[PDB]
Amino acid sequence: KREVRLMKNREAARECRRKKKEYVKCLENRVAVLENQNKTLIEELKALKDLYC
Amino acid sequence: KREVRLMKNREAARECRRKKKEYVKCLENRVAVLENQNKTLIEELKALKDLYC
Amino acid sequence: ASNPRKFSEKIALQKQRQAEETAAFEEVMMDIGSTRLQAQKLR
Amino acid sequence: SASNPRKFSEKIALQKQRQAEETAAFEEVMMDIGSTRLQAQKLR
DNA sequence: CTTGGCTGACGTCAGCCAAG
DNA sequence: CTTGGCTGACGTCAGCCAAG
Repeated sequence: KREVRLMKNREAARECRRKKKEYVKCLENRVAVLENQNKTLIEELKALKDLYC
Repeated sequence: KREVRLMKNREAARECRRKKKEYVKCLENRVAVLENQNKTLIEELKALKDLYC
Repeated sequence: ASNPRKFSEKIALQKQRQAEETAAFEEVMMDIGSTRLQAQKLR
Repeated sequence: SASNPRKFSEKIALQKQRQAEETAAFEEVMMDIGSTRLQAQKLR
């Protein structure tokens, strides 16, 4: 019973660390994308002010 | 040295995990901020769209 | 819901929100020229 | 590995730095937005 | 009211790499 | 050439909680 419980959790721990790794990489990727969109919207809004001023 | 090495390593492991936890919360926080910033810039750009036809 | 427990649910939420913004972001940028032409119409 | 450090402390400090920059510029474009809406009155 | 499935947190081993 | 400081990845223990 012990050997079974250990093997199941040991195998279920690897998939847990994998999902966390992917989740962190997801946040980093989403930060980079939102950063670029932020820079573009700022640059254009600043240009849209110049367009009418 | 092993009894000292293990103690130093397991103590430098807690702080390592603590910094990662702080780093993830940092990413999640930064994501939320970039979310509100981008959404604000989008609406403001749409405001100048309606205002200037 | 807003703060899931499973990592799979967290990833799904982040990709959902990212898709919505990108869809909205690529709409604002899509027809900027239409607004840029309005100025030439006003000047 | 310059923009992508190894130490988490360096990573956190980097994200803090960028967040400060992004917010600083954002608090500028949205600040004097009122002066732009006043220029609109001249047209109509 | 239990359970099984995930996750948080732990300690240990192994490897990278600036600092010696 | 070492070493010490950090981190990746492993397995194990304990606890939370929607699913029963």
